[PDB]
Amino acid sequence: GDQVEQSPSALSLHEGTGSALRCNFTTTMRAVQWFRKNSRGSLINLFYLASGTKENGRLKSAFDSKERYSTLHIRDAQLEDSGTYFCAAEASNTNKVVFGTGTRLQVLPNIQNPDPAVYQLRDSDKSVCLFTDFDSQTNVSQSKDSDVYITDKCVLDMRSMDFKSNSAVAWSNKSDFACANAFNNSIIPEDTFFPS
Amino acid sequence: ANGVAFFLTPFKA
Amino acid sequence: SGGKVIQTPRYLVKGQGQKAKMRCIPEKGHPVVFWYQQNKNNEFKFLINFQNQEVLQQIDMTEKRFSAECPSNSPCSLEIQSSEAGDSALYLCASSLNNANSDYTFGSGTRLLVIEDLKNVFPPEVAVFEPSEAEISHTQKATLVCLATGFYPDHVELSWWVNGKEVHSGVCTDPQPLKEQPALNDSRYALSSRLRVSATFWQNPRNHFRCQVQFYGLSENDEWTQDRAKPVTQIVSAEAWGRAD
Amino acid sequence: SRPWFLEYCKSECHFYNGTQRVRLLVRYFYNLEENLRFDSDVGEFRAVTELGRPDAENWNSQPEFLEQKRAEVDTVCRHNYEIFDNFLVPRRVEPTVTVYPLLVCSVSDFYPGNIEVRWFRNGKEEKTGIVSTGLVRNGDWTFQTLVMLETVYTCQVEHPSLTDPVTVEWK
Amino acid sequence: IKEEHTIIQAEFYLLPDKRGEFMFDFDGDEIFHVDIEKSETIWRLEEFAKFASFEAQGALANIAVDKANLDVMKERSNNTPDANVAPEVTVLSRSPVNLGEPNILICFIDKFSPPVVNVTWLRNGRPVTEGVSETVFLPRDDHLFRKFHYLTFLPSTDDFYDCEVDHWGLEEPLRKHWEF
Ligand SMILES: *[C@@H]1O[C@H](CO)[C@@H](O)[C@H](O)[C@H]1NC(C)=O
Ligand SMILES: *[C@@H]1O[C@H](CO)[C@@H](O)[C@H](O)[C@H]1NC(C)=O
Repeated sequence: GDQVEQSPSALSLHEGTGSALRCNFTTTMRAVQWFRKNSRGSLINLFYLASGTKENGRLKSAFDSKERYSTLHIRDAQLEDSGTYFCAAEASNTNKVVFGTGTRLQVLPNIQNPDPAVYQLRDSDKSVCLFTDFDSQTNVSQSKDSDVYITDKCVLDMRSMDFKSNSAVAWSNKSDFACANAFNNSIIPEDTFFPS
Repeated sequence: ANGVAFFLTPFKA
Repeated sequence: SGGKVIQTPRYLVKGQGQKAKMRCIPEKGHPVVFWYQQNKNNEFKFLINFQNQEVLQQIDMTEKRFSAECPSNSPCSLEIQSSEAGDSALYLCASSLNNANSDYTFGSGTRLLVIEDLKNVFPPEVAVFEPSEAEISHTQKATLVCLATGFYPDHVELSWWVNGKEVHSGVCTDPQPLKEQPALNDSRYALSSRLRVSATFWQNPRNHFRCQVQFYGLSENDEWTQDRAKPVTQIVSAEAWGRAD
Repeated sequence: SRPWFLEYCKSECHFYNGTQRVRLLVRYFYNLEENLRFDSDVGEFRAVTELGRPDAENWNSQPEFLEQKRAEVDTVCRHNYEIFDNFLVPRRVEPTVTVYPLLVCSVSDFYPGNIEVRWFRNGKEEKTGIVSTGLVRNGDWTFQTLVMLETVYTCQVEHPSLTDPVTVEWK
Repeated sequence: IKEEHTIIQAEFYLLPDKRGEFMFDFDGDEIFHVDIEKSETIWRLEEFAKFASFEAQGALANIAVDKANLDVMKERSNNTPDANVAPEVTVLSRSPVNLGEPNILICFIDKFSPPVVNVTWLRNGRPVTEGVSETVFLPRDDHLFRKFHYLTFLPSTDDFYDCEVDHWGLEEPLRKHWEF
């Protein structure tokens, strides 16, 4: 109710695309600041703007005092650009810093060669199922019956080999549980590779 | 009621 | 130090009515310190700001319910005298250089959880799962999966350690740990992680893999009269060795 | 005597031709001596006396502060003019002219200070033997002045609050 | 057809008087000031308040800082030499004076520093306490200050007024006279 109008609320960008975040101010602001919170990360300071524009790597920020707005531009979206973005500015007629409502940015990786597969892993005697290498268009749905668990999807980046891959993990104790029926709750790619 | 703006004075030393 | 703000501890769990003290070291040379309380709605609630030792401003709640001081050459602190359920939030510390400015630089933050009964606190079970041979044949890559289960509260930090060195490449950890039992409250949590390496690397038995989980729980001063082990802050690990064909 | 200590700070917003050309001049004083300056046309702090040098060196090493100050020409100065242009700038108060015996032309209770007062004898402007008090500020947003002519007879008053010049004449 | 103006924000903190002051000036006249003790904005003409606003606790915060800075400047300056610039006093009427017609006397204290004076109005050689108004310490082009004192009165050929201003730079309290 006493925060800065920040749009959009949430945002999904395909890896390598771009879009813009925007704060709308109710009065003349003295300067604007932009923050990003990682995944389990600290608040990282991105920009301090008092006027004009500043550009930092794949990020450019703009602040128009008169027109009462500020924008953050993301270009060439990467995986690490994921996070929550906040702007913060203090009015010229007050002493107090006020924050934006926040923007949740999720970046979907580009999977060049989809290879959907489900493997079984043994305890180094428990066992787990691994849904992996599917494309970003696949959505992972939660396991129903309370004895089987499924995590939301996650992206890993092997920097050395320039390779990124989606993955989700499912496990259970129930004896009726097999990897074949682990991810039945979700709409999986038709050509999902099922070993064994 | 649009409020006039003022300069913030900074702490010295 | 700097340019970094060090807030300790990363997580904190306290019983209703207990004291909750959290600390913050502002950036080197930074005299201005702010304390913010953020809720689930990403709202930033101002608590108190200092310059050095002098308090410039604070709110009624911090005046009555909180006690804060920023001693010279000593870590700043914010302490809740009597913790209650409503105080469960993220407490952020931000330091500046010039009071007539912005350019806050926030700390890592302290996540505080207030609960009725501390008997609900459980350490995590850690288990490492070795790469499936199918994946190796199919993809020439090897994925290890780590599972942390049965802990409470959801205050853990997972890390992968290969041959005594922390690694980040090819590592994937769940954003939010899931409830093992969505129905019921005070439910224990579960958290997964993957480490994918080249097939050839996994097949070298000299390579050492370790999944390490830092749990944030009770402290040595906290009383514990149960039979089972005291659920203190501790490291729980599981590991695996490289395996040839 | 009696020792005193003053920390004085004036932040001046200068407007030439509206919000077109604007400069900000912050001046720090200590007692009787101006020690520090921020001239927006310079963009940095400059010490006027040695007493202000520490502040100058300290603040100029903060780019993000300087960036804010240079910007205060828009965020504060032009901001306030937008507000004060609604009632202060266009404020007009019509003068009250009175003539009494040297002949005195009393122009009082007017705003703003832009005023032209002339003496006409027989319809010619007596551009000599004119003793004026100058413009006098009453301090309540009203002005007053006495323009006098030393001859042994009509004065004219022109003012932004007057569509047509005000004239008074004596016998 | 050229609008050429000036807006000044003046603030100070004074020792040993332990008082601070905050005000806004427009082309030489006060727009408003902030009662530091009371924490409320005081518009010079009441009619201004319909058009603008000022968050007063902003001014309080500043003076608080100005206070602290004064100590820093004191310790900084090796020697603080007392020196004073004496006021120049002028008394005159706001309007042309007509007998029996209500008017205002103005005491124009100008060109002085520090901002501390004792000013006393004198009807027939005696102090007046009713119908007097006072102006905070106003800014100038230089380092010096300016001040206004007002007196409401009814003219008569029997009464004569004086404004007496005392300042640490004057040898003898300056008294300026005014009669019909
Ligand atoms: C002053 O600015 C106004 C517009 O704000 C313009 O019409 C006028 O020509 C300018 N005068 C000069 C002397 O530049
Ligand atoms: C005003 O009078 C008091 C005593 O009545 C005195 O202490 C003070 O010095 C005087 N102020 C000035 C400026 O002389």
